[PDB]
Amino acid sequence: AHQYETIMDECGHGRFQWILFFVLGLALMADGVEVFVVSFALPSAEKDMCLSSSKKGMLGMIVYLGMMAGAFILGGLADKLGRKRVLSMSLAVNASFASLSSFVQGYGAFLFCRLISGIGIGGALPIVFAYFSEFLSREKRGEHLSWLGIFWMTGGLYASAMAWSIIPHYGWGFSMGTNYHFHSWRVFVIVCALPCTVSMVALKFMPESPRFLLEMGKHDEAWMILKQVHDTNMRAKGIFKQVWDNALYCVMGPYRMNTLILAVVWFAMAFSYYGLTVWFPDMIRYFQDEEYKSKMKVFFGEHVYGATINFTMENQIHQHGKLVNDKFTRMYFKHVLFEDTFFDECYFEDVTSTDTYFKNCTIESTIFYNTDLYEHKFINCRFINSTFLEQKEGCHMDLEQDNDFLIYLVSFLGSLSVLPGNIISALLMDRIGRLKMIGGSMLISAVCCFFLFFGNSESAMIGWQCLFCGTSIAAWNALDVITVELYPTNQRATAFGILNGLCKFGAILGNTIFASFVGITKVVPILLAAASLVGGGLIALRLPETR
Amino acid sequence: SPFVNKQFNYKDPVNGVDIAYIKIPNAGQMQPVKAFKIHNKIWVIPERDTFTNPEEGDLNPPPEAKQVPVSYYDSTYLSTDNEKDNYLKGVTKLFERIYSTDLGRMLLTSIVRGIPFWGGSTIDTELKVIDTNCINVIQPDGSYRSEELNLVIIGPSADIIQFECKSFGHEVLNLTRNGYGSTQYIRFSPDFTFGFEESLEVDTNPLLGAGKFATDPAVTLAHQLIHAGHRLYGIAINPNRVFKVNTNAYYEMSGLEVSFEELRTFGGHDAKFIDSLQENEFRLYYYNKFKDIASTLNKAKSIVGTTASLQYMKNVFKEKYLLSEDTSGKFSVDKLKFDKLYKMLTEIYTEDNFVKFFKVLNAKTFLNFDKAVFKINIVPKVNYTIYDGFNLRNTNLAANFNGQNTEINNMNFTKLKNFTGLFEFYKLLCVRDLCIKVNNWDLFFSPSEDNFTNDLNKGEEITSDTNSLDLIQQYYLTFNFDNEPENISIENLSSDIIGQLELMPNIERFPNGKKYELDKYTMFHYLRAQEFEHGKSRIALTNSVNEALLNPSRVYTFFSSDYVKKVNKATEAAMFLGWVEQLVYDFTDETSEVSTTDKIADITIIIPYIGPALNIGNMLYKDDFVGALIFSGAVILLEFIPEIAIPVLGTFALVSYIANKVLTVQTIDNALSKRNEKWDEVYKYIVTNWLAKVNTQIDLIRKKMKEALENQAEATKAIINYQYNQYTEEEKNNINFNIDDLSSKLNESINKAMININKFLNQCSVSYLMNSMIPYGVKRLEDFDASLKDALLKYIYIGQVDRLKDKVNNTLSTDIPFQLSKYVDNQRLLSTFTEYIKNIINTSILNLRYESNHLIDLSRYASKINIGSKVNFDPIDKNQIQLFNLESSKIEVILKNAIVYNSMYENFSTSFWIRIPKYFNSISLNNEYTIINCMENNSGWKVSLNYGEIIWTLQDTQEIKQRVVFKYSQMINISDYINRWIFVTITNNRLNNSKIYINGRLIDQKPISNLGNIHASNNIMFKLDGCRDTHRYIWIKYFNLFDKELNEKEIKDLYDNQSNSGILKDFWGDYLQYDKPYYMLNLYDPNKYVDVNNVGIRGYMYLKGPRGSVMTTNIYLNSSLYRGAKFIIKKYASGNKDNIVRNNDRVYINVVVKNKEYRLATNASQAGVEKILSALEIPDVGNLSQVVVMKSKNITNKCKMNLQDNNGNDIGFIGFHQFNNIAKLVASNWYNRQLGCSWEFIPVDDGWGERPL
Ligand SMILES: *[C@@H]1O[C@H](CO[C@H]2O[C@@H](C)[C@@H](O)[C@@H](O)[C@@H]2O)[C@@H](O)[C@H](O)[C@H]1NC(C)=O
Ligand SMILES: *[C@@H]1O[C@H](CO)[C@@H](O)[C@H](O)[C@H]1NC(C)=O
Repeated sequence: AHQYETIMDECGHGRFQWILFFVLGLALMADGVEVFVVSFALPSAEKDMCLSSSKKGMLGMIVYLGMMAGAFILGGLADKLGRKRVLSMSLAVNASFASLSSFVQGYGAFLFCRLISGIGIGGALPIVFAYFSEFLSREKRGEHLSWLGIFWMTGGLYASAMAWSIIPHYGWGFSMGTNYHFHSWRVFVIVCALPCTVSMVALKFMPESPRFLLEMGKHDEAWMILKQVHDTNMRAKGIFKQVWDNALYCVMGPYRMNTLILAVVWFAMAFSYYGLTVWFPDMIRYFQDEEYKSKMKVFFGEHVYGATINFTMENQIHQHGKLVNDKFTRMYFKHVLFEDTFFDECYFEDVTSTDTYFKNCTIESTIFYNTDLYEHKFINCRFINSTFLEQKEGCHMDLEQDNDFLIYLVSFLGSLSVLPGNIISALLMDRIGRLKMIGGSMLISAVCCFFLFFGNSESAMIGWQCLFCGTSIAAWNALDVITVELYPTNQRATAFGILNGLCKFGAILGNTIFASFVGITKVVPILLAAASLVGGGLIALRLPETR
Repeated sequence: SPFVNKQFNYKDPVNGVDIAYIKIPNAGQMQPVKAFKIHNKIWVIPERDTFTNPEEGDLNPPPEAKQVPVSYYDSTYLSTDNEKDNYLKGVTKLFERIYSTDLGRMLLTSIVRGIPFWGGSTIDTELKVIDTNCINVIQPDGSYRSEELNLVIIGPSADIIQFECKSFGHEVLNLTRNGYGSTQYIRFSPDFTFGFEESLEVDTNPLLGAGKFATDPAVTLAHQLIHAGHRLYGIAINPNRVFKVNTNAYYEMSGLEVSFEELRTFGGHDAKFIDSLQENEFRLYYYNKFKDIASTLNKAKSIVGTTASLQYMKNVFKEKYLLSEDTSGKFSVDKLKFDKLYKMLTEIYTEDNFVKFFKVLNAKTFLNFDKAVFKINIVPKVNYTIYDGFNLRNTNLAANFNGQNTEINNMNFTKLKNFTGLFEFYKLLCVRDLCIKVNNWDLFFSPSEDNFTNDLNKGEEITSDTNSLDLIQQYYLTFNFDNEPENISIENLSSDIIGQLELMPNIERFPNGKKYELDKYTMFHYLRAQEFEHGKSRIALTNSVNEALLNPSRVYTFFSSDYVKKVNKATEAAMFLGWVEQLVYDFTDETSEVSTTDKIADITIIIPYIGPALNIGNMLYKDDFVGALIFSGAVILLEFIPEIAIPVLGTFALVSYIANKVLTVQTIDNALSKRNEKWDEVYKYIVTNWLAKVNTQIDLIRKKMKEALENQAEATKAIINYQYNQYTEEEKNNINFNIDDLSSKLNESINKAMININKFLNQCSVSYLMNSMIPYGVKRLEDFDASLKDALLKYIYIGQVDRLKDKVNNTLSTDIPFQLSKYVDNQRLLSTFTEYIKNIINTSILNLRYESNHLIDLSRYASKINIGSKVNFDPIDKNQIQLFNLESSKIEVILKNAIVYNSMYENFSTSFWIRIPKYFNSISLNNEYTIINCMENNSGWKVSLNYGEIIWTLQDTQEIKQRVVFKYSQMINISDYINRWIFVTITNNRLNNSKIYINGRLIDQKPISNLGNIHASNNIMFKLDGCRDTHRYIWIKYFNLFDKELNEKEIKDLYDNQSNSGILKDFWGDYLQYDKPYYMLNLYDPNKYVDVNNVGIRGYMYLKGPRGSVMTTNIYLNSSLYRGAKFIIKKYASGNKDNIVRNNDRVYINVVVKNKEYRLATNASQAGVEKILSALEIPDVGNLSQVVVMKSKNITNKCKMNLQDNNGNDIGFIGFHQFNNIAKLVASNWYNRQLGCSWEFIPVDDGWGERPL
């Protein structure tokens, strides 16, 4: 290892390592866009476009579970088979099955295709980090690796920035009765497979891992790749049994305490971070919803005679109303409720309704012509001498006021806020170290979390999200470096893969628990996240030194 | 072998065996008269009968003329040798003509065989000839030889053409009615023949002209021979048994005596005038007489007065009377042989049978009186052949009985002046003056009620054993010949045979010239208003009888005002020929007119002019006559209403045998058989009553119609002739007109009208028989059946009870059908009866229909049709009745109490069309209200309604109830039973099941056999009772009730008939109408409506949906119908003034867009078979195909429109083609090659409740 380290040191840093860094940051971008499309696209896809206001389901999340298997199947296998071949196969299957998911009719097939795409991509991050760790100089190892991390975050940003441009309309998932148009989700799925496609184009030129190749044998090929790297830098400057036993050799053996501590830290961070990142948009939506619900107008004992309604009335409830000889023509019903109201010869024409619901109403001598007030909008209502003529086909919503654009804009800001906080960790990890950074960042993020109870506003919430995300990126970078630097080259891919699988497991746990505790309490998830961060940042000190 | 052998001439010698001087019995002393024997026991005396009757000693006409329609008096007749020889040849030829016929051969053989009985001995054990039943032929040597004979033919008495059969009576014995028999002297003359007029022959020879037919003398001689045959066996009815009539009223014959003997002799139609009870009485009386004479023959053992042995005489009388000895010299009668002999002598030997065998014309009934006296010549063969008679073969007289027509065969009959003046026996009628005398022989024949008697009321006890030319031919084979009583030597009697004729009852002279004062113009007044005197002055037609009777030179006429205006106009010669042709054209037009209204029951052909023709019912308007006819049936034709009353039929007393197994089954079988016999006997009695009292008036009205038509034709001819007579000679020769052709064509027109009049009158007579006479007997018969059924069922109460109970229940549950073919033999009437039976509606029991601004029961079973003041009738079609939920919006039907029997409603059917509006208020749920009720004392049947349900309920006294329901839902997109006409029919059979069919398809059925006593009711209540909804109402029409269960075929036929396929119908089932806006619905795609697109050439019309929804929660949910562009139908070529459209009408179609009308047109030159329809502004180009022919029949398939080109080429059926995405409307010829071509018109209705936004 000494001679290989010396020749790698003599090779230095130049054109080749930068080109490889770009073609690997492409794969990290793919991982980021996968996390986005699983945590903020599918959960908003299962929404009901018809309901101008809807909740949030997590059916698609299961793909996260698939990522788990990938991170252990395509993550541990590479250490026994190869790093370029495994990454090539993984990203190839991800791209191919994403493209197949683009041309899919029905939600079930699309979700299955997304699940297998997650299977393919979940084994990309360990392989890319292990790949790039066997190419850069030993002294200048913390910096460049740290730089790679930013690509990951950039991925989410890009995946967010384009999303609100293409699909700012929820409910596109649970709807197959629509025409061949409305395929904005189709083109979005097509274009989200761009970074992986460019990475697949690029990886044909990059060579295999020299250290791994030397480990297997054929030292002449290792010498050839070392000579090629040196020449490029000069010109610029002028078996599953074996893999399971290998995984066990990473846990219940000489590497026992280190892997346990690393798993604990990875679970804690991937719990708190992947919980809060989805909690914040949900909390901002709940704040807006509460502000809406405050301005609810209660109406009691009305007698509306001979009135023609032409405008839009929203957020009202009527009780014991007696609407006699009214007329609703070319108007919008928004979040308005009717109870115990007695209609009389009213006329409904070109009325478009959203979340309105009639209850216990006596409707007499009316005409419902050219409307979308279907049967399901009437609950325990008695018609009298009434009629139901032509009825607008399909429900209609004012999508202008029904765009969750914020949920993507908020995610964009959250992913952007880490860019200043990543550079101050890139050109610092060679000075403070690799264990003080992770603990300090974890504890500082915990302190920032304990300040969130104070804040209650849109500006306050977005500010706290930006602060937490900014101080919770150095932790991730130091974690990547400390988890790639410990294990030897014969176990690095496997251990990184199992840790990434545990990270995805924590992502599932957080993105379920935090997103479920909305509207019930605020101190419970915040206290839980602060406890997780404090525990992680207190345990991460008890790690072997690497410097 | 000829009858009379070796023709006798006249002047052959006095030989003594075949031609000799004879001395017939007489009161005093008579000079011997030359008489010639023509056969065994048959003599002819060619001399006037001035011997037998001492009163008839003169040949001059009496001062007081007889009550006779036609009679000729003469004094020089049969006084010359040539006359006597001609008389002899005529008599012999007529005898041979009768003998040739098989029936005539039997008659002559029976007359020759039947010698009078020898009962002249006071002592009971001897046989002696009657001294008055024999003649004395004096031999040329000088002495006489007394001989026994049977028949004598003598020339007539003073009355030349009065033929009668006289007999010589006895002091104590009635020889002609106690079976002994006596010689018969017939007063017959062949040179003279009565002449009649027949008006019921056109059915075979429409080319025949007037009537005036001459009676064949052979038939008259046969009638006299039949009389002699009856009197020779002593079975003639007593003369005092006479068919009595009524004479008090003004419309009745003053006097017409007709004995039962004449009725028996006439036979055929006439013989039915005597009921079966009197026939039974006569048969029993004559059977007892035959038994008495048989016993008298048995007792006697000695004979005095003749040489011949007694045993030969006993054999002769045995073969005459068909007695049955039993090898011990004990003569006795047997019921079978005497029944056969009596039937032969009474029914086989009749004038009608002789007419049928001879194939000649005769008056079918004695009412068709004789009119003229015709002198005829019989001896020459060129005028009367032996085999055919006047209808000589291979000549113009062979066909259509032209040999008996005096106006064709003029040379054979010479008309004579009869001595009974036309107005000698008359009745003087007038109103409160203008008094007219009407001949007695031109009045109605009204028999009294005494002549009809019944034994129906008397009961009957049942024990173990209680029981056509081919027929004539069978009798002919069975008859016995070759045995004719040989001539017997009789010891000569005294020179003068003392004897007086059979005493006749005195006939009182009926009063003459009775004056009647009335308050109305009778039919005789109208008939005598149309007559005229053929005077010199001009005769003008007029329409006012009050002036026609007053003014001799003006004749009443019942034709239109145009005709009387025309015939009164003075026309030059230049227009005379055209005038005559126009006149004959108007004659044909007026006489051949008929009545369209046919909803009547088998009175389909109603002749209107009959009303003003006779003042029928005392209205002088043809429209009024038709209205009264439809309102009152055939009663108005009858001058007097017959009174028919059937007594309560007797009960059947059943005897029970102790411990017997076969005899009881025999008693049950006998009971059922006697039930059938009782049904047949009551039917026969009713038929006899109807024939005697009803058909005669119809026949008289028919004859009077013929007379009135003849009078009108003669008046027109006289006017034409008088106008012709006025011209100058050059005008007559240049403009030639002849009378014979005009008379012939007018007669042919009269015959053409007479056919229709005959058909109408036959239909009226049969309708009256089956409407107002049969039910009064059917009620009695079925009440008797119900009474007998309980007795039979109690009687069954060994080991065979189930089969017997089933047999009796099934036998007595139904009824024996009435077939007229078993009681009358008139083809013309039987055909109309079969037509009556053919239609099912004619046999209905209740037939409520709206006719002539009156709701009436066309079946004539209902007494009172009471109508409430709040019952609506649809103005367009008044049959549809609308009933509301008010106490006063009801209809009541009260049936006649004497027609309704207790055991009705056991097997019966009901049918009606009902329209039920949609149920709106929630109160209607679970609410049953009766709409038709026939229950009294909580028992009967009722039709009720409920929310989407039609219920039929049958309930008995024991509170048991059986319901059959038809349920239709209201929550459907399109309903065929909501606010649409539905034809509900219900058939109940007490034995098996009660079923309900909707629209001619079986819907439900349930057993009703468990029910007990469903006691019948009398009132029917059309009223909504118990309905809690306040605005509820129904439409009901075409109600009908039937007295028998209806099978599926009859139900489907009723549905087809009552549907009225000739008229297109809208969605609800009403009548489609002109100038009314209907919404369009397509049956192929009922979920989309028709809409327009840019009216003009470049636009079109398509179909877009969905229609929508009209809902009321928990009540109904139906797709809206008042959608789309409304179609209206503007007339184009319909000549009918009403706005009702009919099949194959040609119409224009307008579509309304923005309350503006656009014609529905297209251009047919565009490529492809499809021709897309368009809407164009009414001032469009007429070159575009727009005329639409509407059709509703292919079997009926909804309402279809067929676009036609302006040149008559068929563009094709309207419909829709999916021309690209938009489903346009097209006139396609593919639809002409038989869906999508069937449409429904939905008009705005107040029963649907949808608001047309
Ligand atoms: C439904 O309403 C029923 C009647 O309430 C009527 O009161 C009138 C004043 C007017 O407000 C109408 O519109 C109302 O419908 C009441 O009897 C029922 O209990 C109500 N049912 C329930 C469960 O709310
Ligand atoms: C309000 O009603 C008036 C009266 O019909 C109409 O002119 C106006 O356009 C309506 N308002 C709107 C926004 O359409």
